[PDB]
Amino acid sequence: KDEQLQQRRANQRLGAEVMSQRIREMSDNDPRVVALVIRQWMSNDH
Amino acid sequence: GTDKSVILLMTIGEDRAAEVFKHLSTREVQALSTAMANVRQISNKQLTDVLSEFEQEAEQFAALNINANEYLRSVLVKALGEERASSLLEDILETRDTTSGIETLNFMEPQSAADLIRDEHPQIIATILVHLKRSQAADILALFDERLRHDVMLRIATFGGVQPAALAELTEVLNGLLDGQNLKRSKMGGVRTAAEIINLMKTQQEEAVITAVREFDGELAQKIIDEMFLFENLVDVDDRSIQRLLQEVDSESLLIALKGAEPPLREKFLRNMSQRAADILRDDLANRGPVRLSQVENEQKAILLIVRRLAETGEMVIG
Amino acid sequence: GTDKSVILLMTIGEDRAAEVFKHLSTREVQALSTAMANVRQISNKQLTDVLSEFEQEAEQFAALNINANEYLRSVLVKALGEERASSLLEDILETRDTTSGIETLNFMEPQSAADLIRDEHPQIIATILVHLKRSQAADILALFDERLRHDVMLRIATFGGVQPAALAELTEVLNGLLDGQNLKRSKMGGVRTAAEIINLMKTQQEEAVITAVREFDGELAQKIIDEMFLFENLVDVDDRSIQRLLQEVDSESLLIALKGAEPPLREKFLRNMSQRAADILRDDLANRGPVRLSQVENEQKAILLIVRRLAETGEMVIG
Amino acid sequence: GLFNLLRRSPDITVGAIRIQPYHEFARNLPVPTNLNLIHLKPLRGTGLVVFSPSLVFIAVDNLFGGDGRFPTKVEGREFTHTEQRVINRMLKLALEGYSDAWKAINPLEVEYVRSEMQVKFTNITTSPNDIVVN
Repeated sequence: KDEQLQQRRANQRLGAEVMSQRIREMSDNDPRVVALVIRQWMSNDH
Repeated sequence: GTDKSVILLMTIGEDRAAEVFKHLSTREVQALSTAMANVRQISNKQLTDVLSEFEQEAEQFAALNINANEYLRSVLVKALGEERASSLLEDILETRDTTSGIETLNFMEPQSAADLIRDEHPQIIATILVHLKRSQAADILALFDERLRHDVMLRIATFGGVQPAALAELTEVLNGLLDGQNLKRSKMGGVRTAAEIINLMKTQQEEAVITAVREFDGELAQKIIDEMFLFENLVDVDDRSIQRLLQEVDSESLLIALKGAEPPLREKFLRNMSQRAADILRDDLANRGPVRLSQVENEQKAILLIVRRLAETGEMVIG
Repeated sequence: GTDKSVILLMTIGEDRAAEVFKHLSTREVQALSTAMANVRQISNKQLTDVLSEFEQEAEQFAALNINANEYLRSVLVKALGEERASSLLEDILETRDTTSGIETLNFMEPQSAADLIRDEHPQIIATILVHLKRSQAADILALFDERLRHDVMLRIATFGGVQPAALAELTEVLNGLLDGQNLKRSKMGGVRTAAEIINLMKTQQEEAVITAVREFDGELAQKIIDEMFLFENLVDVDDRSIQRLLQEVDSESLLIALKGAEPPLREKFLRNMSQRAADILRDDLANRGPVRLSQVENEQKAILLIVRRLAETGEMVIG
Repeated sequence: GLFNLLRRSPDITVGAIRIQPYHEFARNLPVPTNLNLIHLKPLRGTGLVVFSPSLVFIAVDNLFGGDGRFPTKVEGREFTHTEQRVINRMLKLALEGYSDAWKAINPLEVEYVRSEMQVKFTNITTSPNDIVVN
């Protein structure tokens, strides 16, 4: 079980590291779109 | 969703988060700054699921939000003109008003605000000014007596912060005064309109009104005269008039003015000189690099003044 | 879980436990210090099961807690500016208040606290000071009369500890005074705002207000003048003005100032001298090692003062 | 009360009580000055609380980000709505303190009914030669 948990953690830490790189390219493409989406998320949270 | 957004902003980086905050509203920016440093939660699955759902929820945000205000401004500029584009942009901006009356004070005319807050205590004036837009505050102090101006400026220099109760009291007071009052004085007809009106009447009445304005104020008369003939009707000037005016136009100043002019205007103005002179002017224009519009505008103004003087003398015509 | 945490801290080591305590709250640190030395329990299975459950309970703590405040500070700095970042950080810090009124006393303005505790017994003043933040206490004593200042400092030197009942009595008394009182005087508009307001009005009013401020206090006028033109608008200075100012700028001082300047500013300022001079300046900048910002700031201030003097004389322009 | 409000340390010195005709009190007052007609029920009549321009100037300066660095300047300037609200806030504490002080000897309730800026609007004395305690 420990090995499976370690493999899952490595995949999470690899795809998230890829995800963090992915979110940077998108925000550089459109910085205001991310802020608008965040504001919409907060508005829907109400 | 706000906690997830704060976590994503924290994981993105300082520069990206700063840019997003600069592209975010005040309340949203404050909430994001508070929540991120306050309590941060990371979920192995829930955060990833939420991020995936957000990334797949719509493609609409990426395009419309990428260019919304710039496209509208460009459309307004290209549609009618610079003067009408400014009015359209002002109306669009005024469509989004402000709740607290203190900010509503900077949409008022400078003199109305100066008259409204002249009698107030100098510290209250100072408090209004740092909350008011800087440009407006400068105009207000310009209209203020020199003693009050110096006193309020000194208070501005050594400001020490307001009690929240006093600020709320001023806010509610100022709201009760401006929310009832109409706050959008429509300004239709300045000097462009006056020049257009003048240009369509008889010559004798034209000279009578311009000399009357000059008697009232020479600067207004000169501004009216400049708005009378802009640097766009030169295409309608006769070839003989262009040739006559070419004798008094400096080559460098003419080239600077025609660097940003329309190609049709340059072609029309290049048919009055010699072929060698036209080739030299074309070569100089091609070799001339980009320059600030401040000097080109001055050169065009000088050329227009020379042309107007020649026409007034009686050695030029139009067609 | 606290006993297990204490056992883990004890088994970790002195340095790791000290770092954790430095990254831990006062109550938590005290509880961990007391429990670990008080009664320590080690379980062959239960402790291992609890440790495994804690290590597998979430991955959220490792990331968000790794960098939360630093990321928020960087985002605030990059978003609007250093001046706005300071206000945002102050608001974020003030979001977490203090229960006991003694600590709430250091969030008050120094003069308000000095007026509040001036009439108190000198020993009570001294007790408040060692519980108050050192920076605040120093300001309070600065505002205090010299006799009271010396007396309170002497009491501070030879302090001998308070009875818990007296400390609790002072705490409850001080709470009843500050908890009711508003404790967040919002300071909007200092000298940056005053300089911005001044910069947007007419030149005659500008000189009138600056000379009035100088009459009131020369230091405030000089600070306003320095905030008027920061070391970032030099990119908007004309090339002729830059060349004229280069004749009075020392090469070493200019290089020191431009060591930390933006590459665009260095490129703009390198187009006014000779090609050999530009190459020499570039080589000196490349060969120059990192230096403290204290001297670079002084060099930039001297350069800005020289430029401002040249502009005031009438031998420089902007664009 | 002033310490609680202004977040500063005031000292109040009580002057000698003056028993004088009302027109002496009126003429000694400056113009303009905030006058606060108050009802000390069940006592029939109408008392007056007079706040000097200097005091309201000091209070407004302290509340609105001022360390009282500059000298107070009064040139017949009137009181705006914000100044009136600040004076109302001060007068609430003043009336509470006065009622509490009277409570020890004779329990009275103090009601604020009206505020004015000139002297000719109050006329709490049937005749200007009536005697008042200041």
